[PDB]
Amino acid sequence: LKQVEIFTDGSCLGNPGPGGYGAILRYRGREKTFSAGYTRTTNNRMALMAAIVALEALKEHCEVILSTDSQYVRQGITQWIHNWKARGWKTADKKPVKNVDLWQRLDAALGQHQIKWEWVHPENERCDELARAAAMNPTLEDTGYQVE
Repeated sequence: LKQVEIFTDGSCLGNPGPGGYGAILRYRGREKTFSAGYTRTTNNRMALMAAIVALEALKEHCEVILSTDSQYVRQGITQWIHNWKARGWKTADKKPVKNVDLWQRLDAALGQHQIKWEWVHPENERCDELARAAAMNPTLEDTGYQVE
């Protein structure tokens, strides 16, 4: 299957506050760029978005090496995402899980490809800049964010 590399990064001026994401999809040379800024969001939601958008842009089952420094994403993937699904997406108290709208989208995207996560670079530097640039020029509302 096609081999591709994805780089991502989220950024937020507050918690919550204006934020943005930056992601890069690379296929043997070619490179696709993604970024958007939201008026009020969190670094966590932006970190997920960056991964979600790049992955959903894929049009076939791919072998993906996904790089992200978000420890929030790292946890969900290596720990929470498993339990959540085995409970109809609910916390330990049968209560809804935060950012379920994004975690579900990320979970769906993961089921589409064979993902190898790199929890760690010149490539990620651009994403950081795209994300910061988006956070400084928000153009959309992050409806999925539940205030406070």
